[PDB]
Amino acid sequence: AALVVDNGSGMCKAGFAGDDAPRAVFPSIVGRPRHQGVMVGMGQKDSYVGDEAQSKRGILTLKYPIEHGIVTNWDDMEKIWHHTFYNELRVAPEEHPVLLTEAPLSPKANREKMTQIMFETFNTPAMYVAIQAVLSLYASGRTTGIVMDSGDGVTHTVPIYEGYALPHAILRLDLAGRDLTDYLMKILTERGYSFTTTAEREIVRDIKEKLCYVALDFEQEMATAASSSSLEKSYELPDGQVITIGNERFRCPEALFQPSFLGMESAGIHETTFNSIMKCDVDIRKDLYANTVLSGGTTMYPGIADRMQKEITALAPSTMKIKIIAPPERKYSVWIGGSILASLSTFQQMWISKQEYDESGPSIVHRKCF
Amino acid sequence: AALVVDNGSGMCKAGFAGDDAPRAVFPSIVGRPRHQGVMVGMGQKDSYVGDEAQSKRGILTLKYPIEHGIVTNWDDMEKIWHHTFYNELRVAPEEHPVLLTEAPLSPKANREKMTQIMFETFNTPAMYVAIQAVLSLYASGRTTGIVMDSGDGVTHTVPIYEGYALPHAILRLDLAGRDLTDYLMKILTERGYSFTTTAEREIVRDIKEKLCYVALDFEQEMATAASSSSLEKSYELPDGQVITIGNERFRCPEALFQPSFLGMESAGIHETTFNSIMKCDVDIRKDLYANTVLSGGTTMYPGIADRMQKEITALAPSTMKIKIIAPPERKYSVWIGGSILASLSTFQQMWISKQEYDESGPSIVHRKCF
Amino acid sequence: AALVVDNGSGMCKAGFAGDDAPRAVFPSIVGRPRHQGVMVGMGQKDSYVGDEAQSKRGILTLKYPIEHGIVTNWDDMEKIWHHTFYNELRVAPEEHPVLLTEAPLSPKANREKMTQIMFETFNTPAMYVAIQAVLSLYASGRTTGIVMDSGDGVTHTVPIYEGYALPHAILRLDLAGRDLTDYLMKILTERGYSFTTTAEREIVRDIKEKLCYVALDFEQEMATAASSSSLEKSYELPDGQVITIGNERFRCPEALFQPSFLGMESAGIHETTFNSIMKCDVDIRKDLYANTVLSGGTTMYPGIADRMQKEITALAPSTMKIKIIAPPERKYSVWIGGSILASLSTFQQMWISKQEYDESGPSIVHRKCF
Amino acid sequence: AALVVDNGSGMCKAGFAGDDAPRAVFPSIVGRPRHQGVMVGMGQKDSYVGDEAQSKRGILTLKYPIEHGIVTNWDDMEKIWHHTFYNELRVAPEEHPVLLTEAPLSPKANREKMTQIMFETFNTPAMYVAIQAVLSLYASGRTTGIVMDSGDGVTHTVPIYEGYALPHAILRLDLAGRDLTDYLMKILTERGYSFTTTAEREIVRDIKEKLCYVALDFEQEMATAASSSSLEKSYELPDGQVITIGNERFRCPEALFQPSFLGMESAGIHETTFNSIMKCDVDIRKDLYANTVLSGGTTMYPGIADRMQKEITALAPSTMKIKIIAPPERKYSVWIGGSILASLSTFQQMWISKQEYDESGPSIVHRKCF
Amino acid sequence: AALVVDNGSGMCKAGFAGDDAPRAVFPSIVGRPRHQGVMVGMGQKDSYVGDEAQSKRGILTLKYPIEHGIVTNWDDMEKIWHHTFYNELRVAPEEHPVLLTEAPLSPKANREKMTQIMFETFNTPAMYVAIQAVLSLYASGRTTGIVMDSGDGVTHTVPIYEGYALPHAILRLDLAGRDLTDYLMKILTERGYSFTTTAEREIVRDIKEKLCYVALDFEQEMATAASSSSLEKSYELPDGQVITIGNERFRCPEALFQPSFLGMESAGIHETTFNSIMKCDVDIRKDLYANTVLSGGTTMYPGIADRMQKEITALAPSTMKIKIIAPPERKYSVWIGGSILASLSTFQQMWISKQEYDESGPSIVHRKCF
Ligand SMILES: Nc1ncnc2c1ncn2[C@@H]1O[C@H](COP(=O)(O)OP(=O)(O)O)[C@@H](O)[C@H]1O
Ligand SMILES: Nc1ncnc2c1ncn2[C@@H]1O[C@H](COP(=O)(O)OP(=O)(O)O)[C@@H](O)[C@H]1O
Ligand SMILES: Nc1ncnc2c1ncn2[C@@H]1O[C@H](COP(=O)(O)OP(=O)(O)O)[C@@H](O)[C@H]1O
Ligand SMILES: Nc1ncnc2c1ncn2[C@@H]1O[C@H](COP(=O)(O)OP(=O)(O)O)[C@@H](O)[C@H]1O
Ligand SMILES: Nc1ncnc2c1ncn2[C@@H]1O[C@H](COP(=O)(O)OP(=O)(O)O)[C@@H](O)[C@H]1O
Ligand SMILES: [Mg+2]
Ligand SMILES: [Mg+2]
Ligand SMILES: [Mg+2]
Ligand SMILES: [Mg+2]
Ligand SMILES: [Mg+2]
Repeated sequence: AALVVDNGSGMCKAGFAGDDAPRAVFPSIVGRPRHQGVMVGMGQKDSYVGDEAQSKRGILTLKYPIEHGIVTNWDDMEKIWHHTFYNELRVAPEEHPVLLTEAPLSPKANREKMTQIMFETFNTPAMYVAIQAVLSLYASGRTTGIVMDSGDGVTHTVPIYEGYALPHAILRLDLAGRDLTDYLMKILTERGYSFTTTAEREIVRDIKEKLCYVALDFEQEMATAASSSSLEKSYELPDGQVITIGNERFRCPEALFQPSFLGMESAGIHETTFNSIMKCDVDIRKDLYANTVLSGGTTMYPGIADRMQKEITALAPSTMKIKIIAPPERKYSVWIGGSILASLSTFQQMWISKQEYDESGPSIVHRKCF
Repeated sequence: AALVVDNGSGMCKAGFAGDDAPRAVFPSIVGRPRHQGVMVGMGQKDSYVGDEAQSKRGILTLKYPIEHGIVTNWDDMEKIWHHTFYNELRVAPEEHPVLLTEAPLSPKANREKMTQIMFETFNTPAMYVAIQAVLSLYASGRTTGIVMDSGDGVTHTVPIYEGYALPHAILRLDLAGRDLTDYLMKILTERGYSFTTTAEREIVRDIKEKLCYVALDFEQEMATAASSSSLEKSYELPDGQVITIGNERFRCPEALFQPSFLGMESAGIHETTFNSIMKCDVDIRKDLYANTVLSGGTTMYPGIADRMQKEITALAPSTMKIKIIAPPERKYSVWIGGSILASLSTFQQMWISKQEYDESGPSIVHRKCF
Repeated sequence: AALVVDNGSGMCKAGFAGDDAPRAVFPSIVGRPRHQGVMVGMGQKDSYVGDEAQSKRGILTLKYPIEHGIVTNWDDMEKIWHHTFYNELRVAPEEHPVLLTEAPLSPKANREKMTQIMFETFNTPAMYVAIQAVLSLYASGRTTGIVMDSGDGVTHTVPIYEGYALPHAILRLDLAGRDLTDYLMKILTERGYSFTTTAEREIVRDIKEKLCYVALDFEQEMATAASSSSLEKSYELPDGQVITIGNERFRCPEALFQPSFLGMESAGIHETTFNSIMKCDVDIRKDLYANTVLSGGTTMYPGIADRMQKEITALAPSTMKIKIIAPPERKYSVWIGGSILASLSTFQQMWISKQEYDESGPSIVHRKCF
Repeated sequence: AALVVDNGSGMCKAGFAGDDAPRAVFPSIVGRPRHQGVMVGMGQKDSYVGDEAQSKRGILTLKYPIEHGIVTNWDDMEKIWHHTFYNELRVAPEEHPVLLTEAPLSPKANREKMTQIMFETFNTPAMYVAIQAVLSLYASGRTTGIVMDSGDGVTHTVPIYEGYALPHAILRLDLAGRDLTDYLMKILTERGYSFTTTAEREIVRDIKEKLCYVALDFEQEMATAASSSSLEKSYELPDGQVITIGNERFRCPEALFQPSFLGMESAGIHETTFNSIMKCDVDIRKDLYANTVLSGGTTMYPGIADRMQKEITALAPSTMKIKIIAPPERKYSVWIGGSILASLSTFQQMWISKQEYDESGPSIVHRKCF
Repeated sequence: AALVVDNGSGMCKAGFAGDDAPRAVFPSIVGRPRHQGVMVGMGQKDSYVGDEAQSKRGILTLKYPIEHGIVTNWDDMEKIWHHTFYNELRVAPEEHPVLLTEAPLSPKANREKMTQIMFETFNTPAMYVAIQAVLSLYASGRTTGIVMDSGDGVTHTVPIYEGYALPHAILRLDLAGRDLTDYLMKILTERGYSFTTTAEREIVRDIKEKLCYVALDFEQEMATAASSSSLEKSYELPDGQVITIGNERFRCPEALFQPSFLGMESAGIHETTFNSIMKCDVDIRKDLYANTVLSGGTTMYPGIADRMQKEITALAPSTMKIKIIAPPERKYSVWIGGSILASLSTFQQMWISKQEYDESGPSIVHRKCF
């Protein structure tokens, strides 16, 4: 069987081709102790990865090796891949081909380093690197649609028509889940709550995933939150302290549609999707309007599909049928797509084997790369 | 039964001899993908022909193998004939004789290549190549008349008297439907509408076929369009956008009567018909005036028969009876004529069989050729 | 009943003996197609005769089998006789005796070929060949007179006295209707009108028969035409074009009296008649002067009898009574005479039967031949 | 000195009497701009004449004021005469008598308009209009011969004997160089070459003058061209494109001997010359056979004298000596003859002066007119 | 003196007629603050134009009022014209006539709005709107040539012959400098460089103008860049960071010759120029080949003239002399031409005065408009 590994900026999803869900989903973090050990006989490791770093985060500094979809620390990336293969999946990487994923418009050194590490450090027999938007389209059983994938690092709108990608129409919004976490940390100071460490950043991400939602009309929701108090929710911190948040619940996700809240000049995700559709030929825009596919963890806010539908309907001509496809499993769509791709009989010929890599080099790794 | 195939520059009309209408009418286009395919398992063919190329035109480059009645790409012409025989008519070309059509004054290599392809690629038992104007005269049940056939590539005026052709009086105007489509594309830029790709050219051809008409008096119509706004019509693009056109509606067909709008030096279709009549003997001009037969898709503009009548009446002596015959089925007249010709008992002896072609060669294909 | 057939260079007049007018009068022409037929199922014959050749003359080359009274094409002459017997009179030539006509001083091979064709091709029971001038004298009920017969091919003056012909006084002027048609074609170029084809020659003959007349005094008429414009007439061509002719109207017939207009050296018809009278014995000239009989289509110009009277009065002694007999039916006089001759009880013994022709041969055909 | 101006349908030849060659030979064309001028300060004239119209023909519509020897536009004819006098010869027309030329059997309004324009627009002191065939006979130093002059507009056969013209034997064939140019344009479409504009007509005329020739035996030459490829020649178009022509080289001039190629009913130039000789008296035919003089630019095809000799020898009795006189300067024979005529002391009394024209009018201009 | 204002999509060039260079050349941008001002007493304007917007671009959003040659914001266009007249030229627009420029095939509402604004907002006495290609031809001292003008918005090929425009042969390529800037931004992400804001777009345009060049052979240059490292150049960002670019230097301008790099279907600038030449009459193509004039800032890449020469030589017949005219001042050619045009004595009559505009309206503004 083949291994499917979706490495995002925030979470790593690993599993076996043919399955319907990732077997191992864990934070893509490396934690290192920031205090001196004083007790003899303690199994104090030098670093912690994933959930073990998340459970000991009180005495650790946590670092993401991937930032804005770009690997900034390849040693920590190798640590995370080692943890994936040996601790999470508990398999030998030299026995299975590995399907990895990457975002469009990424540096070529990224894919080249991934291939070099997979072939020289883990000694995988075969290997492939697929584009995440194409996999998200595989997961929904479509060959036409514009995929809006927003994870932890970056957001991308990729239009595909009848299996053909339109790379000139691909748009990138450098704003995703981690920026929303930082913005929530910033606006929680207005209520006197102070989160500053990396562990507190993990706490704020938990708050965001539990309590934040997308308002259908932002100004009406602001007026509602200012008038009464029915939007206030409570959250218990790990030390038993209880915080209460009101309009922040919908002010954090609103930065997805108004990036000026983050001091950014770019347009929201709705205008990004619309502009990506408008860069395509006039004859495919109608099919793209009816197949707008949401993907990633940042699209999991309650009410984001309705808000997206409303905004794109406001931007598009009135005769177009705007249809936002937001499946309940869209947090794993990429991985699911990868699974579907790695189980196709037609795909079993596109693996880059180790012999081809030894005889050609890093130039052969760019297969269906856009 | 015999197969009747009218191959024009724009449309292919195919059917069986004895029928009253073509069974398969489709655009004479070949579409090829201009983007890279990124999805595995998609039935991405190398090329598309006819309506399948028209439905996928968003990701295709469209090419006409025939330009100005001249085949510029014989491989694409064979693709179109294959699509005609196997996908549209769904017959075996080695079982039926084939009646093909050609315009007068065409290169002889055209007919020779057509015969070679029909006898060596499709292995047709018998084959004939008829002149399109004679077929258009068959369709109207006449033996005397001047046929003005204007399709997509070229316009021809062919006078025939009592079944005798006057080849010295045949006139050719290198201006037809595709030139009018290009001119409409050009003059739509005056309103800020930009159509540049081949798919947008198909869109503009649709606009032309739906909204354009021939003004009886051009300057009066221009004054009317400049004064009020009752001539303005709206058209919805495939992406839901709505464009509005005014005088363009009658400025595009006006190039048929004033080719100087296209930068051409030739005379209009009315003066071409009149000059073709005036090259004939004085004793047949009266019968030619009363039997001016319009044929082809470019004669399907509303008001072209009345304008033609008015112009030729202005050119001819006042005692002559100008009568423009414009049947409602004149878009298929050629094909209909071919049908009538291929069902005649007197014609069943004019088929060029494969034995005659093998024993003689390309010299035998010129039968009743003018 | 007997058949009377007057074969002239221009017209064939056929009918039954005893009638007062020819039943079938048609042009003595054979038309052959000069273009290629392109339509299947058309009744395109190989040749056309008479009025059917005249109606289709736009696509035909027209040929007269008789030129200057001499048959130049005996196959076309047989075609014309076949058309006469089967299409015009609609009789069986093997049931009726045939009275044919010939001009005086004609080659003997002409009469011999006529007899051979009538007896071997049409199998007529009896046959006779009469002289046209004697028949013209029969038509006027006279036995004395000088007949001036001018048809399409040749003009002849034949004096007859008390039923006796004076063959030594017979004069021939090789100038008749067809020469006048050619001269009218030539002088119409002075006004910019161009007639060149055989069909246009038929048009010019129609113009001549409708508009030309004989001026009583030629120089006075020329001065009148040069001064004012009251002599100008208009004529509508078959294609609706209108031409205007002035002095040509009387310049074309003037060549009958001044053959030098045609580059001919001979004398006019008046001097020819006078010289023919002066070759006769002095005792019969007075009776010849009073019985000058005009005959043929070329004597049908308005004012030719008055001009003839004036000229012959100027040539003859002042005591002679010049009387020009010009009956209104003199275009058919020959035929009428033939009718009268074929209904005489005294003539029913002069028929050359087929038995006499088989037992004697071509030598018996010269009966009353001069 | 006197001015000699030969105005043909195609070329104007102007010079001074006494010279041996025309000083100014230029195309008889008027060119008018068919596009709008967009640059300020350009010397954009309203019309161009002659070689200046030929050099700017890319942006001009070219018109011949003379068509088939008939002036269809007298304003353009005056433009051409003005260009002749002031730009080409650079003389004052009010100081020299002018000898003009005309074809036989031309409308009288032509000569009258020429005289009116020469006396009222250019104020010439004296003026004469000579027949072109008589001048061509002057150029060869003969008083007996049949001149076959074929230029751009019309062909004429004029027999002259001992200085006497036989106007009744003059024949006109409405087929010359321009018809051959149009026929070459038509038959070049069989090889896919398309020439349609007036500038392209000038290009085709250049092709005809460079590459066309008369085949001695037409069917043998057709067989030779069909078998091998030694008759193929190449020609470089003004834009650098190279066309190749084969049998067309001798199929275009063959229309001079087989006018049915042009859909014409008339006989070839050989049969026209023979028929013109046969209309003359029997005593001068022997001298006419030995003095057949070719004249004009259309007689400049290589091999036309030999073909003419062969055809007329086939038509004439075997005891006659057929001699075709084709001098190498026969393109200018008319002009040369005019020069010789305008330098004769006996001719200095035949000038029509302006006083005679004022006292008599247009009636005096017909001097030796036939 | 007259004012000459060349308003392009990217730069505005303003000056006085008679000068040899524009006095004021500044970016055609309007910048608006995207942050809130917090300091009292700061001269914080509402908007910035030109160089003042370029110097403060760190806190501004920059907008081009012209996009693809089409004015999308007329208020910002008026702001730019006001900045031109009062801040750059420092003149009163009500004292000088203004010569403006426009691209061919532009919407008529563009010229009408320009005239309305110049006559009602700035109250100019006279005004004219010239075509930019004609001005570029004025600047080179020619009346014949095909101008290929590529600026920031659109590329146009306009052939002119002897001062006559051939509007039917004008071609438009919707691809110019701004598309190349966007493509450079896109391909700089392959090296990990991220430029997303409008200020960063200005930075990338600076990089393009400093480091990009046209490779003579693209594949050989790609092989050279892949092998060694001699093509790598460095560029210092405004914050002191240094980026290094290699093949991008010639991959960005290569989109001018291979628009498929941008996902466009159109042909390159070389094929566009060749097709524009081939739409002209055959007689002017030779002069157009020798006078191909480059114009605009997008033609300022090193090596574009040699590449253009090579490509057009490959497309044209081998006997043609391809000559690319690329003067060193071709970035201002249009303006220079305008200067030359506004100083001509012949032009001082083509100004549209305010009285004519008040008495006629927007219909009079179309003078020499094509
Ligand atoms: N229910 C939820 N609501 C809002 N955001 C969520 C939810 N679940 C996950 N996220 C956010 O999704 C982001 C990463 O999700 P994922 O699609 O795995 O991204 P990546 O592929 O970059 O790892 C995180 O920033 C996380 O905060
Ligand atoms: N209703 C219509 N009005 C105007 N033009 C039409 C109409 N229908 C078809 N056409 C034009 O007719 C042209 C081709 O018609 P057709 O006679 O099939 O030509 P061909 O024989 O060359 O294929 C096309 O350019 C199309 O735009
Ligand atoms: N009304 C008329 N006026 C002048 N000529 C006429 C008239 N009718 C007939 N003709 C001429 O008479 C000629 C032939 O008449 P016809 O006596 O039948 O001759 P033929 O006996 O040779 O056939 C024709 O050339 C025709 O032009
Ligand atoms: N060398 C040549 N071969 C064939 N045709 C020629 C040649 N030179 C000239 N011509 C033809 O001669 C014609 C006109 O010649 P010219 O005698 O000047 O006629 P015109 O007197 O009517 O001007 C033109 O149509 C031209 O094509
Ligand atoms: N040296 C250079 N090399 C390449 N491109 C240049 C250079 N200088 C200017 N440009 C480009 O030219 C474009 C605009 O130039 P210009 O001719 O002024 O256009 P416009 O007339 O539309 O303002 C800009 O996109 C700019 O990037
Ligand atoms: Mg992801
Ligand atoms: Mg057709
Ligand atoms: Mg008779
Ligand atoms: Mg001549
Ligand atoms: Mg510009």
